[PDB]
Amino acid sequence: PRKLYDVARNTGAHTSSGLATSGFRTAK
Amino acid sequence: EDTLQSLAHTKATLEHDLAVKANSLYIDQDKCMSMRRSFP
Amino acid sequence: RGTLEVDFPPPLYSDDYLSQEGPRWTPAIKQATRWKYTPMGRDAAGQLWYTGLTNSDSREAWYTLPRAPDSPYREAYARWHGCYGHRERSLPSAYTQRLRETAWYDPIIPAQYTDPSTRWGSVLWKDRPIRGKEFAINRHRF
Amino acid sequence: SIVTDNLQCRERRQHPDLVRDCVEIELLKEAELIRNIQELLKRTIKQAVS
Amino acid sequence: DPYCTRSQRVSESTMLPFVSNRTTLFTRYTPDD
Amino acid sequence: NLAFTNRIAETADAKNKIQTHLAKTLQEIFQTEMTIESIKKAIVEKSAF
Amino acid sequence: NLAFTNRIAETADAKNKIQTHLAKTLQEIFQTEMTIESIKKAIVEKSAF
Amino acid sequence: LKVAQTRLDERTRRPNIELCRDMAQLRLVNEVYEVDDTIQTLQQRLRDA
Amino acid sequence: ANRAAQHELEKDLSDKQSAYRIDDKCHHLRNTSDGVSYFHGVERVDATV
Repeated sequence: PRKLYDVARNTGAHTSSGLATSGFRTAK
Repeated sequence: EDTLQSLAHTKATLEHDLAVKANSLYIDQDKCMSMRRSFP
Repeated sequence: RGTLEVDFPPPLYSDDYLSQEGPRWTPAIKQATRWKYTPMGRDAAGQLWYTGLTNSDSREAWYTLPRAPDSPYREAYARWHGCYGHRERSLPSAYTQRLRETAWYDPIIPAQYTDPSTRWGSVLWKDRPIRGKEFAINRHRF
Repeated sequence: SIVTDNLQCRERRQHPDLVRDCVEIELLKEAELIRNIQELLKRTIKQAVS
Repeated sequence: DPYCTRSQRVSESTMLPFVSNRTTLFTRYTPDD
Repeated sequence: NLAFTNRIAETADAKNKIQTHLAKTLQEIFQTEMTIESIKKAIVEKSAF
Repeated sequence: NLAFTNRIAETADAKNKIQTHLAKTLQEIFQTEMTIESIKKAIVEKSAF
Repeated sequence: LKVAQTRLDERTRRPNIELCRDMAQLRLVNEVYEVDDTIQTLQQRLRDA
Repeated sequence: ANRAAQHELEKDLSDKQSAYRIDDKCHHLRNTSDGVSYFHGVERVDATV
């Protein structure tokens, strides 16, 4: 559940990183 | 006139909400469960 | 004053100033190169890559006509920019500079030299009715 | 004009530093504040000519 | 361990960049929100 | 599969409620338009008096 | 006076159409002068082959 | 003015990167101000008549 | 990597399809249509990225 905890760090209603659970990621 | 423009704003809000929930149902029911029906 | 009779539908347009909010996130601009880290494996290497607008056959003329297989030329942005320039040349330049990124454009949305009215022209020629005296319509443009 | 030029020059950053940090937040806030002030000024000048 | 890293493991793993070309930062939401 | 069934049921309920509210809003808008037209005709008759 | 007014309007519009036709023909002769040289360029490359 | 207003604002719910300042937005806000100025001039002519 | 780059292209296709729906419903709207109403103040806002 490592990625589950990693997404749950940013799971609130705010500007989250590129942390897409499969695939690529935002450059910023 | 004031009440008419407030009602028109709520109409636009509910129409966009209708579109987004219809697409969410379309994904979750049609394109995602075909694989769970298949099960290779 | 006396009794008034009013018959016209619409209101005066500008009223009720509101504390407007703003756009979220940085504007995007075309970059000349980017960076990619492509195989998701233990074998992996990050390389930069030419976005195609720098190395390009940017000038299409009679001398550059035959073209080449290895030449970095993109057909998609070429056709789109051809029709987009065709569209863009019809618009005046004072509105076209709002499509430029850096905000050099005027804070006034209508252009001054196009507009026949005067921007904040304090004078309005107004005429009263007095018996036996002419009512002159449109005294601005004699 | 100065603020939007700042935005394009800072946004063309190299990849291990393209971040959303304290500089971007106050730059966006400054741009919105400028647009708000020069929206208020038109209302003031129209009231003056009336 | 050689098999403790595979493509199916570091394809999942998150500290590595694997970046795309988009710069917009999407937001996530909570069900009670 | 269980979690998918629960999620599909919840969002289908939300879409049905949204469609009912949209129909009510459209009927409200139409009869508000008839109301404001009636006000306009009344103002014209008072002007004649 | 009316006879002169309508005759001036008609002959002025004829002159304006002649203006636009001359502009288009000058653009056309420029374009075909630009394309007459690529034939000679092609002939030189074919001589090399 | 009604038609131009609806044309303007239903391009506000657009997706993320597609929310571009196209020439349509500039042309539509110029339309809104132009038809506004026409409305005030016709109102003043109504009062004078 | 092939499948991830696919998914990026599919997301771009989804955004362009939503933009096509919104702008086509804009463009084929007409005067004397049914869904037109006043909306004061959207020409004041411009939140584009």
